[PDB]
Amino acid sequence: RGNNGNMTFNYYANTYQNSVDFSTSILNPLGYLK
Amino acid sequence: RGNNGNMTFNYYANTYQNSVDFSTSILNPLGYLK
Amino acid sequence: RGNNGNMTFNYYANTYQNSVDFSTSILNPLGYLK
Amino acid sequence: GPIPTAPRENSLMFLSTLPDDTVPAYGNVRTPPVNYLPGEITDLLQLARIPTLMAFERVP
Amino acid sequence: GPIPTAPRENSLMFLSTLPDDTVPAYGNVRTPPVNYLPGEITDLLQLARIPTLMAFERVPEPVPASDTYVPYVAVPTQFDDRPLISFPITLSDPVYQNTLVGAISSNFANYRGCIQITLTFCGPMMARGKFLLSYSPPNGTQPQTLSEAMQCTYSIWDIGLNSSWTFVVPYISPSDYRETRAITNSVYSADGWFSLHKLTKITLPPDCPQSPCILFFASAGEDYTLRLPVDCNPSYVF
Amino acid sequence: GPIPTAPRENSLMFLSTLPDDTVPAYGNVRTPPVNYLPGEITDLLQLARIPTLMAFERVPEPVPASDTYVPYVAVPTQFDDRPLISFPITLSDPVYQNTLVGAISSNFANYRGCIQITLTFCGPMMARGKFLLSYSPPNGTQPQTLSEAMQCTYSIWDIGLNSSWTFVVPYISPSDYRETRAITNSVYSADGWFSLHKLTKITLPPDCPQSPCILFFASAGEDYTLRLPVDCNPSYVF
Amino acid sequence: DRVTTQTAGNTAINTQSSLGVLCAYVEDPTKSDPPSSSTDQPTTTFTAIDRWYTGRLNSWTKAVKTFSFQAVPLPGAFLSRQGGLNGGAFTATLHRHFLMKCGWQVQVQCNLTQFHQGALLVAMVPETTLDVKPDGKAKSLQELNEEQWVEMSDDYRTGKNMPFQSLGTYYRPPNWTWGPNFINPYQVTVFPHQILNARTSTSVDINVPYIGETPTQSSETQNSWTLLVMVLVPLDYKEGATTDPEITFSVRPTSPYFNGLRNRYTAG
Amino acid sequence: STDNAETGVIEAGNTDTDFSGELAAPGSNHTNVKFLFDRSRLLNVIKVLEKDAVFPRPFPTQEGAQQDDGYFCLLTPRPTVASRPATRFGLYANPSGSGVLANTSLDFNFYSLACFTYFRSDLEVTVVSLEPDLEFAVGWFPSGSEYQASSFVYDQLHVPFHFTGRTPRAFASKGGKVSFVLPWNSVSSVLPVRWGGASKLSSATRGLPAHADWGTIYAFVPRPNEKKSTAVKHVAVYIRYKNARAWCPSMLPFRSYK
Repeated sequence: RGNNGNMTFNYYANTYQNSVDFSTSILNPLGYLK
Repeated sequence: RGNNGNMTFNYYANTYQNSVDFSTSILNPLGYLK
Repeated sequence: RGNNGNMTFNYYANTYQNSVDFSTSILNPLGYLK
Repeated sequence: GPIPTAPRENSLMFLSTLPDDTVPAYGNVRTPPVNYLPGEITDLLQLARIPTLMAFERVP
Repeated sequence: GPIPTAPRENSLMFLSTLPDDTVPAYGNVRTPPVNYLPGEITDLLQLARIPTLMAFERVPEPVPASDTYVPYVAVPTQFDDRPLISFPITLSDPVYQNTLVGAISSNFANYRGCIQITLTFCGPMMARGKFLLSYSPPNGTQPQTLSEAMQCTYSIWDIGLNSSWTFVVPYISPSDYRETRAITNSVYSADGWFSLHKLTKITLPPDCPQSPCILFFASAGEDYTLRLPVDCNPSYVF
Repeated sequence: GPIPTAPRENSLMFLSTLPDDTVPAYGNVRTPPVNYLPGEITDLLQLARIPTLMAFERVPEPVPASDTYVPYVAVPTQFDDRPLISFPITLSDPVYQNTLVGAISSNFANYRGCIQITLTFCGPMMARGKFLLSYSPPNGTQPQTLSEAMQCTYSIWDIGLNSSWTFVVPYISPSDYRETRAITNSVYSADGWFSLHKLTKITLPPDCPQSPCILFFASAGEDYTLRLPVDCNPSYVF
Repeated sequence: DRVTTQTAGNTAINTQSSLGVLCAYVEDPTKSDPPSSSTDQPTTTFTAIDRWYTGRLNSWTKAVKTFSFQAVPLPGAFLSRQGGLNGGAFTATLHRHFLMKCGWQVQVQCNLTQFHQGALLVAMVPETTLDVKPDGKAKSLQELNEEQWVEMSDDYRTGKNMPFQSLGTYYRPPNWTWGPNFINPYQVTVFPHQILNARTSTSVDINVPYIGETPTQSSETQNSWTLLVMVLVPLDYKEGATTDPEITFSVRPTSPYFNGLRNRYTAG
Repeated sequence: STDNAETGVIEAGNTDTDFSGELAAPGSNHTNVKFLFDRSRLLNVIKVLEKDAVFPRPFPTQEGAQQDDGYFCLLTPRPTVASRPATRFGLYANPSGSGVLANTSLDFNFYSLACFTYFRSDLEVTVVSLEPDLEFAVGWFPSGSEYQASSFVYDQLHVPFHFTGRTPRAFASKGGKVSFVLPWNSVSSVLPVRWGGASKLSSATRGLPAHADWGTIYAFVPRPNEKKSTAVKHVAVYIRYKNARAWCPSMLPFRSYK
């Protein structure tokens, strides 16, 4: 999300827009007391 | 490929963009030992 | 043909682009010997 | 011919909050992976509801 | 709001070869019709394969008349063993000054393919001779006498009831396209000389005149293709 | 009316890496064909895994001939307990001056993965010896004698009918990518020294010459990947 | 194993302790096509010339240094006739055809004993000029026996020993440093090659198909595959071993392509 | 292991060739040769024409010649002296004296990656003026052709011909920059970075491929000849390679020791 107005399209493909990762092959709390 | 963001369209037809050839009518290694 | 990149569209209609004619109502050689 | 355009009053400016992105000058790179280390933050409010010790002026 | 845009480095320039069109300042007009007059041109190569008379330096008898340059060959009676006409193939040489393929090549940069030259006899019908014509790719020196022009590539030719002999210089080449003029006379721009020899003497009865004549033509063959124009030579206007 | 637009801050600039193309000023041309000549390159890594002869400083006998630097090892007969060759792994060290992976690494910034070095014997067939080669990740000091190079990671090697022994330095690392040269010789850019020791003496009959020789190669393994180029070093031209 | 009897035309060579083959860039190199740039009927192969020609190269001693090489061009070797090696019928053919096009089998020659050591390096580099010091005259058969080896100076390493041109006396005389043609001896094993030494082999082969800057270069000017032999570690032998072994070579054309008849070549 | 390298061909060996361990993931692909070269790179600078141009001579040239040197740029990566194809590369380190210094050029950082013998691409011409507040014009003619140089008068003003012609021109804006991509035009098949050969059949300098090139760019101001300033000015030229291919690998430039 962030802040964009790009609900139509982006110009470049997303692999030119920002880096993606490798291949190693309603919110949540922060640590319970068991 | 190279580096482009042109996943939508190019403006000119490709015969105006770069030269194409004539008509004479997973990668590979570089020379085996037979 | 000529030299264009306009394989998508032109802006104006063609009657505003260049003049067309009236109504009077693999190439060819240049003159045979009969 | 080119498509006719009309530049509006907002020319060449840059707004700090301007919700858009810019063409990269170098792209198609990869990165180290992420997933191994836990403890993400989606909202700081998951952060904000932790106890915190106040601070007072000492008695005379 | 307007669509966001980013002007690139190419602002407000105009390229000469730029393949696009511009908004008209006055439009919606009509024109007189066209169809009545025939003879269209789609390609100039339909133009380019018409015969054209070559132009040579006159043999050492300079007539003081204007431009003593000659579109034929004066065959001598005397026996000597050097060729009649020998000229190179560089399409800016002073033998290729007003041939068509020379002329519309003189403003282009590169061609590919064959070059027909043919030759039309003109003499009395009771005269008859045997003439061979020969072509050699670039050797070190120039092939001069009949053994050298013999080994290479030739055709002999009769004199009979017809009057010509269509000849086509073959197209051997290092690279497929070739240049049109030689800034440095290299192997890419020249292709060896062309010559024709008299094989047996011209034979003719008494009381008919000596020394017959032969005209030369020069035309594009089938594969002759051009490319990629260049700015012209305005030296005709001065 | 025209479509409303808004030019952003990036006006009329040109980026060097800018992934787009520009309008041609002359187009619709053809080219000579390609297909006849073989041997394409899709990736330079098909290039990068070819053997390459390393280059070392000559032992203290400087021959006054040009560039006394030596692509082999002169094993001595004498018993001493220090290694034969010891060199670090920083891909700009003067032992990695003209190896391929050093050479095409010298203009890139970061790599990932293994580095094969192999070594080809050259000596008389009646000679035979036992040589171990050993590798250690960065300790405080440098591992010097045979216990230290013994504990870490090694392979012993015979002399027989073949002549080599393919060795691969394993790839242990804090971070997955690693640098190519060390501006500050840190743990991220070096990975400990490499050495080889003689384990038992070279053994050879009479009337055959002393002191055999061994050549060194250096090649990329399988996982060796490169990234993200940088401007080059023009110091070869001066 | 290891016995390769190769028969072509009427000749037949075998090297009993050999190693194998080594093609380049395509596993079967002899396949080709007649060139597309020509228009004349090309003169293809014929069985009278499908041949191993052989020819003697210079011998080699103790006194050599590291990286010192011999290098023979091709097909320019056939012209000037080095080492008792001539094309014979083949030169009489390719004098008379302005376009020439062919690929090459080579297997080179030595045989050291079992009490020797020392590594040669047979390799054919593409598209080089390792036969001229910049005077403009290509070196010929007389000036080979005065050196027996090219002592590998720095001027080949920095590309300073390629023939430059007359600068013209309107300018300043320059200060040259670099040329794009060079030899970097720490690097020379990226070409089709195999270490030949007294370890395992005696004679060993390369094989290469065509490469070119154009479909067909000229007859008597181009030189694509110069082959060079260079020593990496020198020989050592006691008094009683066979002094100064001898080197020859064996060159085979495969599928020749001729084009364009004229008179036999006479140099201008 | 226990294979021997004397067969000329050895493969690579992962960690489990002789040790315990598994092979690592492929990181990236900034390696493919039609992506690696695509970088905007200047090769040199250019003195700007302002008059009827004249171009330099063939190989020898005695004194008393009148040419205007350093105005053309025969754009190739190959080494070039005085805007005509040379074979070596100069660096005039002690330039004191008389006799004019030639215009040298070379594409420096291209060779330090180049492990090739034959090359194939298209290029683009990016121009930029270094002096401020300037407006200019770039011209071009293809390889295997040559510049036209004359002048024809219009209303007492001598105007040269390179304002017009067939081959394309380009007029910049107020201190703008001009760029366009440019395709193949060469008579030969692929660009050589090494060559044997000679230009003509005999009596030629062995090594320079005179017609396997690209072309040249010259800069000039849009003014008549008689209104020319006394201060000279400069402009640079940039090339970025495109759609490249490559064939039959080779060595690298030798690094120092030194």
